[PDB]
Amino acid sequence: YFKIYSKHTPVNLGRDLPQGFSALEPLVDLPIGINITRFQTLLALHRSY
Amino acid sequence: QSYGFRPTYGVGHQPYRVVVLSFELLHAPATVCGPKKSTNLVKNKCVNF
Ligand SMILES: *[C@@H]1O[C@H](CO)[C@@H](O)[C@H](O)[C@H]1NC(C)=O
Repeated sequence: YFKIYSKHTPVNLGRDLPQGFSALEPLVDLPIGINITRFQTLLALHRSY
Repeated sequence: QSYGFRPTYGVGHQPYRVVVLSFELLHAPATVCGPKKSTNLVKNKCVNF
């Protein structure tokens, strides 16, 4: 299973990785089962800038 | 081959419907499960909870 922990944080002002503390909560799980070995993210390239 | 249904015919050739139910223990979370209904709740009484 893989759990997507996420904490939406709007306190940030725009600085690169500021200091603080937070915590993240589980959302959902789903089994697949594979030698993943790689990862990538595609981009919505139809609007490029 | 066409079945050739006969409404006036007796047993055998009359329409009989058979349905199947396939159960498998795949590596998946609890998906089709029927539990028991929860009984009432008691307070200030030493019971098994
Ligand atoms: C394990 O990972 C390797 C990485 O390339 C892959 O070639 C292989 O098929 C994987 N084995 C299984 C059983 O998934």
